[PDB]
Amino acid sequence: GSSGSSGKRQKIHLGDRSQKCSKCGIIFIRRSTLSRRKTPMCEKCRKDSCQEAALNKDEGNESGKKTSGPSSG
Ligand SMILES: [Zn+2]
Repeated sequence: GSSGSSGKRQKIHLGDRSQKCSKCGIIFIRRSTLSRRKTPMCEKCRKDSCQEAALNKDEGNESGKKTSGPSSG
């Protein structure tokens, strides 16, 4: 550990995409998502979609978002 040449390796990009949530009001990065609600919700809130009615959670089903090409083999 020692002071060397001025910091060169810099990979800092702009930060606009960042959107302010409406439910909680946290700062997050809006990413590709299937338009469902007409409001800026952060990943955190999104999870609380309030859909899971039954106490159960998952009995052998891994919810996967649309991906390039179907799933076959
Ligand atoms: Zn939120």
